[PDB]
Amino acid sequence: SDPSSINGGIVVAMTGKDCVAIACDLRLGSQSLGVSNKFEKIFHYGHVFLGITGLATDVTTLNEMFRYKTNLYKLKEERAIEPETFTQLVSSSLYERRFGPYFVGPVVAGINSKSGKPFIAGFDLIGCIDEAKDFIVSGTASDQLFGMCESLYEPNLEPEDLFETISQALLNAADRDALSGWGAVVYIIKKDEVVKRYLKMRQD
Amino acid sequence: TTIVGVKFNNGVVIAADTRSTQGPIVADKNCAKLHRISPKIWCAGAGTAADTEAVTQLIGSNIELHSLYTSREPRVVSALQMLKQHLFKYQGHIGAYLIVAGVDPTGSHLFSIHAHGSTDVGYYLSLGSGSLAAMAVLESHWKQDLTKEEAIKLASDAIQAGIWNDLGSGSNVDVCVMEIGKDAEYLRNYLTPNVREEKQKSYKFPRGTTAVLKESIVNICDIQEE
Amino acid sequence: TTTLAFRFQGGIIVAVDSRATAGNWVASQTVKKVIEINPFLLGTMAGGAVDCQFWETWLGSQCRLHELREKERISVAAASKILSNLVYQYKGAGLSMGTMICGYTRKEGPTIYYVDSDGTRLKGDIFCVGSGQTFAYGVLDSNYKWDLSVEDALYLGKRSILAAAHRDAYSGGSVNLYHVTEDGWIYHGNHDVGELFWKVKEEEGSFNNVIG
Amino acid sequence: MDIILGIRVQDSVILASSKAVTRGISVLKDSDDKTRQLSPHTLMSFAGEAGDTVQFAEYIQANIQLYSIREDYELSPQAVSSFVRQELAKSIRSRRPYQVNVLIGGYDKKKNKPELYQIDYLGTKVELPYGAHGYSGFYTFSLLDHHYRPDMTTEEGLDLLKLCVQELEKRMPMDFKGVIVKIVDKDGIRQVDDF
Amino acid sequence: MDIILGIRVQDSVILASSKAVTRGISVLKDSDDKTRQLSPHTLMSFAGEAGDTVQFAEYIQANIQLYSIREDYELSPQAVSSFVRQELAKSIRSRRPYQVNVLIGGYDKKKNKPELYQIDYLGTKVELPYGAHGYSGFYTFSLLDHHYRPDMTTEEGLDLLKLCVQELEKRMPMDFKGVIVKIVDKDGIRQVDDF
Amino acid sequence: TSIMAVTFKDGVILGADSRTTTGAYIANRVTDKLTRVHDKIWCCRSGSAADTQAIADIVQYHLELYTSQYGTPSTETAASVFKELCYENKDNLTAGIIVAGYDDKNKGEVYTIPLGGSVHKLPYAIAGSGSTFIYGYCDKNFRENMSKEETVDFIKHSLSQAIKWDGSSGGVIRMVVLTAAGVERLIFYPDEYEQL
Amino acid sequence: TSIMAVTFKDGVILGADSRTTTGAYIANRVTDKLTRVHDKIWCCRSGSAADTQAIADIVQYHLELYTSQYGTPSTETAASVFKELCYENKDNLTAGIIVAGYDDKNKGEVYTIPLGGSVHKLPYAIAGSGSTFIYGYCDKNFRENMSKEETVDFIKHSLSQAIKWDGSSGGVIRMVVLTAAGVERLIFYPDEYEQL
Amino acid sequence: TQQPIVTGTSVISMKYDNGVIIAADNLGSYGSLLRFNGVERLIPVGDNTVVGISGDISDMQHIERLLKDLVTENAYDNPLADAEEALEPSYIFEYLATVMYQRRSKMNPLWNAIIVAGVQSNGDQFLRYVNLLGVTYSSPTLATGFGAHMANPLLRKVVDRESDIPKTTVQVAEEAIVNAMRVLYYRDARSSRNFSLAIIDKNTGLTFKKNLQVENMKWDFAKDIKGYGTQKI
Amino acid sequence: QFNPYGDNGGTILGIAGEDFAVLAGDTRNITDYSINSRYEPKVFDCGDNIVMSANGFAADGDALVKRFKNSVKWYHFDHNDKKLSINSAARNIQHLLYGKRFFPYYVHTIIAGLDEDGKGAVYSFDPVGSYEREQCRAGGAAASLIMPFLDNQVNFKNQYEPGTNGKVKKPLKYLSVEEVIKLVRDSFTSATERHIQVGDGLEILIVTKDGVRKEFYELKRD
Ligand SMILES: *[B]([O])([O])[C]([C][C]([C])[C])[N]C(=O)[C]([C]C1=[C][C]=[C][C]=[C]1)[N]C(=O)C1=[C]N=[C][C]=N1
Ligand SMILES: *[B]([O])([O])[C]([C][C]([C])[C])[N]C(=O)[C]([C]C1=[C][C]=[C][C]=[C]1)[N]C(=O)C1=[C]N=[C][C]=N1
Ligand SMILES: *[B]([O])([O])[C]([C][C]([C])[C])[N]C(=O)[C]([C]C1=[C][C]=[C][C]=[C]1)[N]C(=O)C1=[C]N=[C][C]=N1
Ligand SMILES: *[B]([O])([O])[C]([C][C]([C])[C])[N]C(=O)[C]([C]C1=[C][C]=[C][C]=[C]1)[N]C(=O)C1=[C]N=[C][C]=N1
Ligand SMILES: [Cl-]
Ligand SMILES: [Cl-]
Ligand SMILES: [Mg+2]
Ligand SMILES: [Mg+2]
Ligand SMILES: [Mg+2]
Ligand SMILES: [Mg+2]
Ligand SMILES: [Mg+2]
Ligand SMILES: [Mg+2]
Repeated sequence: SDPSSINGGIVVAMTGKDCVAIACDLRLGSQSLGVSNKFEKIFHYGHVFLGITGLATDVTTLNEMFRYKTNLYKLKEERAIEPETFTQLVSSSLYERRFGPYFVGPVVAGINSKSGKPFIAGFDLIGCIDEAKDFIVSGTASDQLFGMCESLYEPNLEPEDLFETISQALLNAADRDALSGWGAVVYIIKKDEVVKRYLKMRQD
Repeated sequence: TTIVGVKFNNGVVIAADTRSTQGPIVADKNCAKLHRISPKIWCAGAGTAADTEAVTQLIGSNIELHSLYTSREPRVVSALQMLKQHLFKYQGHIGAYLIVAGVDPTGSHLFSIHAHGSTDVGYYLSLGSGSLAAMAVLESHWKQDLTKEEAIKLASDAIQAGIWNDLGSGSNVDVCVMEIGKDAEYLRNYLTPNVREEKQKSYKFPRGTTAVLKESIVNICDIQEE
Repeated sequence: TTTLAFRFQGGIIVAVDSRATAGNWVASQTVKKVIEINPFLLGTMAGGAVDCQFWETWLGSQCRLHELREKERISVAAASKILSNLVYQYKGAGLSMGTMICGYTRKEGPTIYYVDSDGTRLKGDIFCVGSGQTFAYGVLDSNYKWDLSVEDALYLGKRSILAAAHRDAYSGGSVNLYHVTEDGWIYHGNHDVGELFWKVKEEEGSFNNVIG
Repeated sequence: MDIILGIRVQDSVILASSKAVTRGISVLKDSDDKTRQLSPHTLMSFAGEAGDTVQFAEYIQANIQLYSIREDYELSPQAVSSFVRQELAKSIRSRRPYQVNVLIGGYDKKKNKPELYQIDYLGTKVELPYGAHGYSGFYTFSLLDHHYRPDMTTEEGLDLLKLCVQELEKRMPMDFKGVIVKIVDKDGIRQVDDF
Repeated sequence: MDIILGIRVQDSVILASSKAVTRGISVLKDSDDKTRQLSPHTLMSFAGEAGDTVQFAEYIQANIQLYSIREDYELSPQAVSSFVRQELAKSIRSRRPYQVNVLIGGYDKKKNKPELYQIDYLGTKVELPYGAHGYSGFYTFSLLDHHYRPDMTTEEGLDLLKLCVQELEKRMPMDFKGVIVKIVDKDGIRQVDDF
Repeated sequence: TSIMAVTFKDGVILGADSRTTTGAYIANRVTDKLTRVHDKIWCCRSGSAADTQAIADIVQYHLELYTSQYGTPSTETAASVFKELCYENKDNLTAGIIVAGYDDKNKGEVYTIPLGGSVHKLPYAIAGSGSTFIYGYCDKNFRENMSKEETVDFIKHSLSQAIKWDGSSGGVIRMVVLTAAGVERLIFYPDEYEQL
Repeated sequence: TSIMAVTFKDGVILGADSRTTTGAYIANRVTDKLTRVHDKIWCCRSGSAADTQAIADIVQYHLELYTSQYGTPSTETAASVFKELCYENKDNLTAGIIVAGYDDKNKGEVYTIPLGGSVHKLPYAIAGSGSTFIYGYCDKNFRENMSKEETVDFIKHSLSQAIKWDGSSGGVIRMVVLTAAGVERLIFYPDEYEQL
Repeated sequence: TQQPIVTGTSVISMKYDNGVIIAADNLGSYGSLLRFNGVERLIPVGDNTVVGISGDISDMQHIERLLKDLVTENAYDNPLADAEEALEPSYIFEYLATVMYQRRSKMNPLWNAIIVAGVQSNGDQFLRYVNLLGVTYSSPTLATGFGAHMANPLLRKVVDRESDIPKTTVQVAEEAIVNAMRVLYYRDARSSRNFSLAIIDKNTGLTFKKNLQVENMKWDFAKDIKGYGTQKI
Repeated sequence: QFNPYGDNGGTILGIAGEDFAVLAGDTRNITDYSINSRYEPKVFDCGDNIVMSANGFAADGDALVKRFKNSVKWYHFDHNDKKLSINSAARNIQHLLYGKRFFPYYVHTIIAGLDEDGKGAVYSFDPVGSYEREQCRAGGAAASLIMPFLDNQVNFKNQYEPGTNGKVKKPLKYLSVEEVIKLVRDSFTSATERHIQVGDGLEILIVTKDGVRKEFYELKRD
């Protein structure tokens, strides 16, 4: 009944020293029934990464929408969109459906190509921006993620240390949620290289 | 949320806490609730976060175009009128509860706005879940002919009452001072009485602790030449 | 929850999962869903945790009183009927139970009774109970025979729970195995699904859908 | 309607769909084909609310056939599935949404690969090795998790499908009057007349 | 449970009762005997809410068996049916009524006549040549109206009963997993093991 | 809310409390419920603060545009514009308004517009939750052609009682005097009117 | 319903209208709401006619049995018996009762018992639907130690207004005077009190 | 299950160095109607305890009778009724707390919020809260209804934690209480200007002050406030 | 309509050591968005070297603890001052809770102490009486924030040994009382940051063979 917890899933993002990390589980279900273990929730438009939790049809629809908009942006601007700008675009786009909203929990992550500054941001389903320094969480195990992140996180982590922190934050949060898990992906993002890692986790 | 506005000798000051909540969870610990409508018209917002942001940007945008059209600095009553008529039209569904303040060629002004579109005038005002804690402080310590220093003190004390006693409010105190014949000074994190203590332990993991299945380089660059 | 029990040549196999949830929140992964009623009787637990616990340990007290009074082991039929008659008194009040009462006696042989909070009491050869019962049934029905070895029967029960643990969101944690003979039940270990899945996938060649 | 299954093997996609049409009290028909050919190498099975199912399927069929004539070219299964998803994603926020779930089994002649897509009435698309809609999956996914190997032949796929249908006939309460099985491969679409 | 039928012929009463036991999603058992022998020449089939059905049947069985021992005498089918009706008529105005419908097939040894009584959970008793509970009657009464002649043999009764079960298997949505048939005559009660 | 308008020899006086409540919390204790739609046509507002403000703002706009074309409007005309808004939007409004004005030709006039949108011209009018408690007092004590001082005392004593008994009413008693002489604002504080 | 009891120098006077209504139909226009539970302890009844009659009947029974054992009960005692019934059966009763009596030791006393079952001893009391409209009037016009004639005028004028504004109230104004001299019944008809 | 009819609003209280202060206005509201203007909601028990009650007044009067009866019962066969075996604040509270929770458990609650303020035999300050649900808690400052939202913030500025109690004098504490009562009169639509205040000191005993009034009120600034935004006249 | 239940917030945490056990809980008590008390003790010494806390609706929590303390008293009277073992206490509490199965104590109960072999023990209960011995359990408002952290940092879940890459798990080495208290403090500091009903103070009761010791720590008061 509750659209935001029919399919299930989670996304988490963190900042480190000259880097950002964004991670998501791979589960898509119909309430109790697990349907797919390859449903990735993180997408990217140039060097800007977007994770989306919530109702899966809207996750897909918004990805296709932001691909649409970022491609037109690039043709006209003659440059790739930046994380700060994209964050504002997501907020605009979500709020225009104020009274008929997409049931989603988007999470932006990336590094500004000009300043080199790491950036993360979160939103509610209707556009409000949560621009945190440390970390952003989203999905059916958001409470669990808040607890993990708030204890495990420390500032200025190196990329390979940040990987361990975000992975453990996701994995242990997902294992306390019935509608999350079934695999996981972690993106480690630096100014001009991005590493994608699939995590080994319990498949129940 | 605790937001307050206090009039003084030569202007007006507004303040706010920095806690945003989703039920009993804190979504953001350092949220920015003071919004700029124009250079010398600022308002604090309570209620639904997206709505206070969106309604402020829209009116602030139209106020800017109006200022350019009329070749005049914007007035608080204009922002007030545009906000109330917008909110009234949406019959309370746009959940924005605003304290609008500012200085303009007419003078200094302080108003409150509610989601249904009603406005109120005052020398001291408070809105949000911690407005009762704040209003208790304002009703106890407010007087006529406050100085700038006294008004900032009173405003931040009223926010603190919200921070400590209201669960819907917390973290830091933001302030914005708008004095006549001067630039408005936005004091982000004016007070910071809620820094987290050092943790007992470091939870930095040994590298290789997490089990990995696959690795790959992601192509973020464009299609290449040659 | 996924619990199963089936009769075969070597007696009865009982297999259960370990998960307990409150909504989408996983409350526990280490729940004992099998009650050791006596050295010969086992009860499975599904539905309301407390209802099953309270009344099945209560059942053990009634079974002990029977054999004190009658100087004879209680039958699986009599034991199951004590529980079904009890819950029937509470019918409508909101008890939530799906249980198998499993045992061996001389007069009956290996016997399984499905007992239910709606008052249903059914004797049978195979039963699967819980939110993940349908998943367990698939594996069981396609691989079941009367002529299974204790070793092969134990694996089928383990595998059927694993199947459900994977697909059913409200099942998982670990697998508890029991084997019931005429000299009593015999515990066959706690098997974590987090290790069992990758072991079974590799050795059996199954779950080719999932990447490991 | 009730049970629709799909399984993608080495070189083909196999769709099984129940024959029963029950209207409340009575089974009105026991030979209903719950599928439409969208293009020579793309088949769509469907199940949902009465009327909506066929109306939607035929509407999609017409649109793909129109595309085929205009461009003198067959769309890829991926392309067709994306078109279908968008229609359902559009539909869910309509005055009266299409209450239809579908499976799209196609053979991509360009990549020489069979492809199976599962899409529900909300517009939730997933590519799978095997799929189902409704209560079917609850019984069948456990069997498929165990037996499916991706290098299976079409004959092995049909045997694994028989094992699914047997389990459904044993444990499901509703009599779905057997299934019509159809195979989609490089040579097109054909129906297995004896199952 | 689901389908229970009854037919009174020349010299016997035949009761057919489905074997399926379904809980919501799954068919837990396909060999369930929905009947109890109340006395050597009286059989009662039953269908209704889970738990209540067996609890009621066994409660009636116990009472009739108690009567049989006390008086060293078998009550007539008419007498047993009246006792059962009163229990249900008492039950319907209770805190929690028995949600059970029954058929009572008996052979009266005094009058040398078979007798079939249909009683619902309200305590509504009727003596009939053929009867049914639930949705069964909707399909079967038309066939019985046509074919029943009252002087049929037991073998003719079974053939007419097969025609009823075939129609049910064709037109009913639920798979009731066939029926257990039992014959009540002057020699007592016996089960037809092949049907 | 306790509001009233009273005609007298020299014109008309509007009176009101200053309390705005959200349930039992007093959101504003110094509210101005006496509002101006034209130079010498004012109104008392009761009910929804948003609705009555929105209405009053629209009326002021209509009378400003009327004045620019046809000169000063009558109090009856102002009441008609209020009525048109309250009647045609009765399903969506919660507004009880008293319109009071001063012409030189017609002198002091008072029109009350309750929830329905009906109009009633009266010598004096009372409205708001607190008015219920002073029907008896006002009926017994009202006279026509009172002096300015007598009318101020009549309103002061009346609203004093309405405030005393009604929780929704309180704070200061505001008044606005409308005569040929001009527009005079009066205020009366708790220490003054409570001891009456 | 408009009911009131007022203490004065020589004792206490109870006053009431005579209207009983089923919705807007007046079932009885000459009702006697002033009822006797003891020689010089009476009560005014408001709310459910059945409930207040049942209560009053029970109280009269209790005070009659009290008198037979312990002599004449106090007005406080009578109010306590009323309270015990109204409080302990608050979920099932709809009764607003004013108890008024005359002792020689305590003189005139008035106790009001609203819906909850709480007791409040007062110099005077008002109750019933029509009382809302005369809070202002009664508060302004009540004095302690009034004469018999002044108190009759106070009650007559008060209930006159309550009747004028409340549809549930009307008919004749009944009164009962309780003093050392005895028990006097008074009646006042529409033609008399309407012109006040 | 019922609904409250005649109701009393906030009861506020705090500890200070030698004892406790408690206060409550004298109003009995009947919905929005301010019906009864002479209701005492502070009820002393002996010379060492004051029970402040808010909520339903009929249920308050019932509780008042229970406490009156409790004193009577304690005196029975008790030669030390006015000495060592006198009623303590802790005894009186626990009794009420038992009754409140029992009544809620029978689904027929006494619709009240109660604060028991007093001083124990050993001179310790007693201040504890209980309500219709049987919920109990203690704190240096306690308040019911609107007092919880408006009084507590002000009183906590004086005594923020346990260590502030010995540093707070009776003059400072009373001043804070009286100010809080004024604030509640400004902002609570079901409050009155008239109130009662009680001080239970371990040295000077029980001081019960009746017929107090909110004074030194700021209203003058109201004259400058015109319209709701754009209006100038 | 009258609602007999309420939510007083708070959070509790039990951790079983090798020869000790801790039961911690914040001291904040709330209704809705108001603080009732910044110091209202929630974890209680019930005698026989058993500590208890019933988190949730405080009235039902206080009632249950009161009745269990009472049960310990009568256990001594009825069985010759015999020490009530932690397992026996747990079963007794199941019956207390289930006794009100159809009008439940709306609380999350945790007890801690030592088993009859002297090892650390923690038992956890749901509102209607289902219970289970555990090594680790958080209960109450911020239980969802704390439990995942404890799965990771107490049971070393999803942690493996460097160099082996997922093959060898991190060994389950025992934790000292000083190490556990660090994890408790960090759990409540973190829970306070992200949960509005958690704060003010943290009170920890430590149970060893020597007896019951208390430790108090300040938490953020916003
Ligand atoms: B304050 O408490 O009024 C605060 C001020 C806001 C402008 C930052 N409000 C919130 O934080 C609201 C509370 C709320 C919750 C649920 C519905 C409506 C309002 N929070 C949000 O708007 C919110 C919630 N989740 C994510 C983002 N924003
Ligand atoms: B199983 O999922 O049915 C399981 C078996 C039980 C013996 C532990 N039950 C539960 O997990 C139930 C919820 C439930 C989920 C799915 C179907 C039926 C019931 N949980 C509880 O009873 C429970 C008890 N204590 C804490 C949390 N949850
Ligand atoms: B008065 O009480 O009617 C008053 C008059 C208004 C013009 C200021 N109304 C209000 O205070 C209303 C509530 C109300 C009370 C009584 C009857 C009808 C309505 N208040 C509001 O409209 C309000 C309250 N808080 C914030 C904004 N608006
Ligand atoms: B009075 O209006 O309260 C009046 C007093 C009663 C003692 C005669 N009550 C009634 O007239 C009631 C209805 C009512 C009106 C107003 C408030 C509460 C109740 N009428 C009756 O009880 C009645 C009406 N018709 C027949 C019998 N009883
Ligand atoms: Cl207003
Ligand atoms: Cl009458
Ligand atoms: Mg999980
Ligand atoms: Mg699972
Ligand atoms: Mg799907
Ligand atoms: Mg409106
Ligand atoms: Mg007032
Ligand atoms: Mg906090």
